[PDB]
Amino acid sequence: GAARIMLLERTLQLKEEENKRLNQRLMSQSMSSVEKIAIRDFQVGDLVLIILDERHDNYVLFTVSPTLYFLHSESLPALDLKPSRRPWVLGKVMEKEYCQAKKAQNRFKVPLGTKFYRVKAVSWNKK
Amino acid sequence: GAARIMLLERTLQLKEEENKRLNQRLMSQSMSSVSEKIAIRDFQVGDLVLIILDERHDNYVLFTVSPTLYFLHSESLPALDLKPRRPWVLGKVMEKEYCQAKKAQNRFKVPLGTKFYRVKAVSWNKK
Repeated sequence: GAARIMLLERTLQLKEEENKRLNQRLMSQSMSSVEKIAIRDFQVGDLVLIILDERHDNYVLFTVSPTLYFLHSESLPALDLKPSRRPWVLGKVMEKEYCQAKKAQNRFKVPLGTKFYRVKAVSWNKK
Repeated sequence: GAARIMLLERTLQLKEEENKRLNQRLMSQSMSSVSEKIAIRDFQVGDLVLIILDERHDNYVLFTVSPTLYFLHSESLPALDLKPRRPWVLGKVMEKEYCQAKKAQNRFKVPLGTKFYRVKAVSWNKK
């Protein structure tokens, strides 16, 4: 009986310490929740550098990766890009689509069966 | 002391329920929570930059879409396996110095009186 009461008081103190620790952790996590370009894993809202590729006749997002990210045909004219012309521009990625070259003679100048991304992006100016 | 033991069991049960509710709140907060980068404009020490070869000026330059020119340091060049012929590589900036072209026959091929930066940076390897 005495052992049960002592154990219950000890575990109750342990639970109280846990309650203080968890409440303080919650307050700290709520406290800590609050111009650079993305290079690798592309997500919507990321800042990217669109450069002109000539080997493939298109504009491609700067990528330090084997996968090729091309710019979408509808996204080209929106940022005053003419269908030679400008070497690079800065933008913000809005949507990405996984595509594959089903035809050997394509506009992307990629070999047959190559999988790549097509990105719809909009220009991004400083704020 | 059965009454005392039961009182302690109830109080312990209440405290553990409070702790579990706080833990569920923490998990909900963590789930509501969201989920490298290159510096292009104003470089400060420790930023990841993209060193590319410039052809007009016989040097490697940090990519900048800004009027000021950031050159790579002559001594830092061989450290990141660039010989004074990779096209580009990315590194981490370690120190910058504000300089001005005092002679018309300078190595940077900048006009007389041009102000620029010289940055010593080190290669960057991803884990």
